[PDB]
Amino acid sequence: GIEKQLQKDKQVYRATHRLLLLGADNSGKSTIIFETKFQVDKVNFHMFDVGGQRDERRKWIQCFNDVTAIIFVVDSSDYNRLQEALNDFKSIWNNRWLRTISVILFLNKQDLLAEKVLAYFPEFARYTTPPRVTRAKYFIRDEFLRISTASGDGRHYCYPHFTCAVDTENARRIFNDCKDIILQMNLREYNLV
Amino acid sequence: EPNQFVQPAWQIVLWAAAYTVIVVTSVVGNVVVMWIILAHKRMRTVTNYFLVNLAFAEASMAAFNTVVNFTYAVHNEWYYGLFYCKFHNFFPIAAVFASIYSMTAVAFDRYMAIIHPLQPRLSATATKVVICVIWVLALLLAFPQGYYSTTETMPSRVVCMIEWPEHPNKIYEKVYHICVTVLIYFLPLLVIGYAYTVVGITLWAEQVSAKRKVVKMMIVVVCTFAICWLPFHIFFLLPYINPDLYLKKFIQQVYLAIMWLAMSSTMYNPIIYCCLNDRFRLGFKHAFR
Amino acid sequence: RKLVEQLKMEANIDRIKVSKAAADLMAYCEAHAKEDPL
Amino acid sequence: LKNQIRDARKACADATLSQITNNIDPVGRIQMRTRRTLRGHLAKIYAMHWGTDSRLLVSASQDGKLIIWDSYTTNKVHAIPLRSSWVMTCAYAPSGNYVACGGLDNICSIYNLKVRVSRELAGHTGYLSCCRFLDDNQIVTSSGDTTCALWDIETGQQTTTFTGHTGDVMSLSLAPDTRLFVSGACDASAKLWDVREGMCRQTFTGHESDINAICFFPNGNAFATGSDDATCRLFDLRADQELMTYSHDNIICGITSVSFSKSGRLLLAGYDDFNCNVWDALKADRAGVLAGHDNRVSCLGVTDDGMAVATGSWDSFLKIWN
Amino acid sequence: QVQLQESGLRLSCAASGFTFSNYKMNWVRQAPGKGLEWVSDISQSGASISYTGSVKGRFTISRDNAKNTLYLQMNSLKPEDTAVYYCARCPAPFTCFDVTSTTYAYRGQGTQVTV
Amino acid sequence: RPKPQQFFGLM
Repeated sequence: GIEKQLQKDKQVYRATHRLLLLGADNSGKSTIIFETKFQVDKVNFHMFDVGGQRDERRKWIQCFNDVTAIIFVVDSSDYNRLQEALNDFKSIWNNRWLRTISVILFLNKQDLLAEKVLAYFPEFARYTTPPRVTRAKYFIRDEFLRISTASGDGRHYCYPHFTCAVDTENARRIFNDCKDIILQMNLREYNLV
Repeated sequence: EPNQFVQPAWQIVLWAAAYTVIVVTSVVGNVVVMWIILAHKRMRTVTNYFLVNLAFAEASMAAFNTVVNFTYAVHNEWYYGLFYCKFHNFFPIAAVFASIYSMTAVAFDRYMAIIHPLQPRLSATATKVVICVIWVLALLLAFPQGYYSTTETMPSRVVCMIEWPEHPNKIYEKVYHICVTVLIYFLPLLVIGYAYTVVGITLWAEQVSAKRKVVKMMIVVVCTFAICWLPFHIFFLLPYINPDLYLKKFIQQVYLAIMWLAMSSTMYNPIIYCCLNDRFRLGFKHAFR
Repeated sequence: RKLVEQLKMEANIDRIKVSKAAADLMAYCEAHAKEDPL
Repeated sequence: LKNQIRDARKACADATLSQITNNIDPVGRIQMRTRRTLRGHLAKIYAMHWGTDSRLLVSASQDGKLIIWDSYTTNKVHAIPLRSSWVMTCAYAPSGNYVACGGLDNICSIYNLKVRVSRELAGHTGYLSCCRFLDDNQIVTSSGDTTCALWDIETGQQTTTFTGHTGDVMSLSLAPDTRLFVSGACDASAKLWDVREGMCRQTFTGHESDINAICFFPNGNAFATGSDDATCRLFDLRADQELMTYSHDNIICGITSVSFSKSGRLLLAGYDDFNCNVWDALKADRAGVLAGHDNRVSCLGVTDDGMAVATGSWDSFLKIWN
Repeated sequence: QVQLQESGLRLSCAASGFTFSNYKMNWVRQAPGKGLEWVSDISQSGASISYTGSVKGRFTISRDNAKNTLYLQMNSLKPEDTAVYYCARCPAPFTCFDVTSTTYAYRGQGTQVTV
Repeated sequence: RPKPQQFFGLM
C-alpha cells in the first residue's frame, strides 16, 4: 500500500502553501527553525523562519526554490541599517534560484517611523509624494520599488505594505497577494497570456 | 422532374469552394494544435488534456461530418451503403457532442483556475475519467440515430435516413429531438455563459490589456457559439411543427447554409490560441517551416 | 597561529613526482577496463 | 611557509598527466539512454545513494519523503515520511540494515530496516550536508558549520571532530579501505582526514569557487572535485597537485555532482545546464552527454559493480542509464 | 588558491589565483566598534556601478582587467571614514550574497584608513 | 419513404 498512501499525501502537498520569512534582527518578523501554520478561508499557509544556521545563506536558500512567496520584513525606522536591508532585498531579488518567486514586502514599525518624523539618503530632498510622514513612507517604499522595477519584473512582482506593531490584517494581505501571485501563474499556464 | 435537388454546376462549384476553405482551415489548424501540444513534450500537461480532446473531436467533426454531409447534400444521393449510413449516423454526431462537452470542460477549467486559484487542480486520473464520461455519453446520445439508420432505393435515388418506430403521434422521435436539443444547446450555453461571465467580471475589474483581451475572447466565444448553433437546432426541430417545407430546393439551400454556419465553428479555436499565446504562435511558425 | 602549525605539519610529507602518479593512475585504469560495463 | 610548499610542488612537477596519456587510444563517443524512469516523488530530489547489493537504492526529496527504490522492477520497497521536510543527504548502509538522512534540522536521523527510527544524532550547528556509513555502529557526517564528525551510533555521541575548513562543508567521500576520507567545502579547498587519528593530512587548493561534490578514484589514491567555476579537477594524494582540469569554453554553469566509474575511466559530472556530461579522466575530453532532465540535476550515483548510473534532478524524476 | 591583497588617498586590491574578468568586485568597510558595512560595487565589465548614499558623489571605483586589480579613488574624506577596508568577490561567476559576512573566504585582509 | 421529393437531411 505504498503507492496509494503516497497519493493522498500528494493531496496534502496540493493543499498547503509554503512561505519563506526573511528579515533582520530589528525587524519584528516574529510578530508579523520555527514553523507557523495559519488558515485563511480554509486555505493553509505554512511559514518557515530559519535561524538555526550561520550568516552565510548562499547555499541553503536554494532549498526554497519551490516556495510560493517570500515575506520580507523591513524595519523602516532604522535609518542606519536601511541600506543593509536594501542590499538584502537586492540579493534576494537578483538571485538565480529566486528569480521566479514573488516577494511580499512588509514595512514594519510605522508608529516609530511617525515618531521619528515628528521629532543617510541624499536623494530625499528632491522628492515629492506620488504630510511629512507620507513623504517618508513613500520614499522608503520607492527605495525598494526601484530595485523591484530595475530588473526581472516579468517573472515576479513585489507587493509592498505599510504595517504597525498593532496590525492584525497581515494574513489577509498574504492571502490576497498569494491569490494574485498564482492567478498570474494560472493565466500563463492555461495558454491565456 | 424525375428527381429534384439536382443543382446546376455553378452552385456546386460555389458551395465546393465555400466548404473546402473551412474544412482545410479546420483540419490543418486542429492537427497543428494537436502536434504542438503532443510533440513538444513541455506542453504535455494535465491542463491541455481537455484541449487535445476538444481538438481531436473538432477535427473528426470537420473532416467526416462536413465532407460526407456536403457530398450527400449536393445531389441528395447516397454513395456509401448501409454500413456507412449507420456509421455516419453514429460516430460524427458523437464527435459533435464530445466537442461541445469538451469545450464545456475547458470553460470549467478556466473558471476553476481563475476564480479559485489557491484551490488545487483536478488529478490526471480525474481528467481521464471526465474524458471517458464525455465520450461515453456522447456515443450514448448519438446511438439511437445510428441504430435506426437505414438506406432505401427510390427511382434514381439512394437515401440514408433514420427509420423511427411508427407511432400515431411520433412521440419517440419528438422526445429524442427535444431532449437532444436541450442537452446539446441549452445546458452548455448556460454553463459556459455563466462561467465566462463570472470570469470576465473578475478579470475586467501593462497587464490589464491582456486580461481585457481574455474577456473579449470569451465574449467572442459565447456569441459565436450561440449564433453558429441556433439555426442547426431550429432546422432539426422544424419538421415536427411544419413538415411540408421539404418539398422544394429552398430547403437544401437552407441546409447547406446552416451546415456551413455550424461547421465553421471548428476554425475558431486554433485562431484564438494563435492570437492569445505567443508559444502557440511559435509552434505555428515551427510547424509551417 | 594554528594555521601555521597545520601548514608545517602538512609541509613535511613525501611528495612523489607527478609522472609516476600519472603512470600508476593510467596502469590501474588500463588493468580494469575489461570489467567496466559502462 | 606556503611559498616553500608551492616551491616543492613546482619541483615535484615533471610532466603533465595529458602528456603521459597523449599517444593513447581515446574512448570515443559514449551513447547512453534511459532504461528505468522512477516517478513517485512530489518535490525536487536533493540526494540519493546506491546499495552495495547493486539492486536497491534510496532517494530523498524536499517534500519530506525518503523512498527506497527497487531499480530492477521500478517498485517501492519502503517509503518513510520525515519529521523535517528539508533533507540534503541520505546514506544507505553497506549491510542494508539501516538508512540515514539529515538536513536543515541539524539532526542526523538513522532508521532501522528490520521501518522504525533508531537514533537521532544531535551535535552539529549548521545544516547537515553529507553523511556516509562506515559500519552499522559508526558514521561520518559533515555540516555547514565548517565541521565534520565521526559518530558512534550506539551511545549517540561524537567520537571525533574534524575542524579545519574555513567554509561550509558541502560533500565528503570515503576511501575503500575506511582509513581516510576527503571533504570538499565552500572555501575552494578540499581536505584529507584520518579516521583513526582525527587530524587533517593534506590540503588541496586548485579551484576558484565553492566545491560542491567530491569522490575518490577506485584505487584510493586520487579524487575529483566539481565546483561553481564550471571546471572539474582531478587531484592525486601523492603528487600533491592537480592532475587534470576538465573545462570547456561554452559551460558557464555550476557543477552539482561528480562520480567515478568502475575502472575510473569515465568521470560523470552533473551540471546546472539541465544535463550531465561523461568526461574521460585520462584524456581530459568530454565523451558523452546525458540530457533527459527538465530541471537542475541535483544528485548522481553509480552502481557498485558498474551496471547503471542513476541521476536525480529538480524535476522530481529519477532516471537510470545504461 | 585565490588571494586578494589590499594596499593603502587611493586604495588598491591586487587579485591572484582566479580569472578577474568574470566576477563582480565590491568594496566593504568595517568601522571600529561597528559591524561590516557594504560600501560600493562594480560589475564584470565595469558597467553597473553602485555606491552607498553616505559616499555617493565622493567615491569612485574602477577595475583594470589588464592588470587584474581593483582601485577605489577616495577624496574629500570625513572623520567617520576611518575604517578597515576589504575588497570582496562573490563566488559565482557570470552572475552574490555573502560578501558582507563575518567569516568570508573570498576577501582580503584589508587596510586601515584613519582620517 | 413518405415522398420521393423529401430532402432527408442528416446531422
